Amino acid sequence: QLVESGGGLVQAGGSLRVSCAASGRTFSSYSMGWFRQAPGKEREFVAAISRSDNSTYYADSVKGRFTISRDSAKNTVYLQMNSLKPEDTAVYYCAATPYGSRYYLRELREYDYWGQGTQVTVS
Repeated sequence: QLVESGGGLVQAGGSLRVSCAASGRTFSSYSMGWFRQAPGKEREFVAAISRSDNSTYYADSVKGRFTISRDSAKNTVYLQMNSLKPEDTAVYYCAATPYGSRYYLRELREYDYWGQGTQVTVS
């Protein structure tokens, strides 16, 4: 079970942090990813954190601006967004995959559990 929080309206060039909380007993058996859907576009990969070694991976559009962190105590993952662009406006979904490999983390087809999504609107 996955629940996102922290969406909303933010100015262009600003920062925003969204979070995703899991079940608790399943925290250490699944890598966590973020996917987004912009108005009218296909949902796409954003970022992921590997359960194997806590290394993180980013889509070309966000690399350097967006970062993912983990708080194991709260069974929560965070997507920090810096220098937001109008093109970043989208519904952000968190998802869980049992794979640890970077090559699996960037693939929508390989995730088994999905959140409900949180809207991020960049003015």
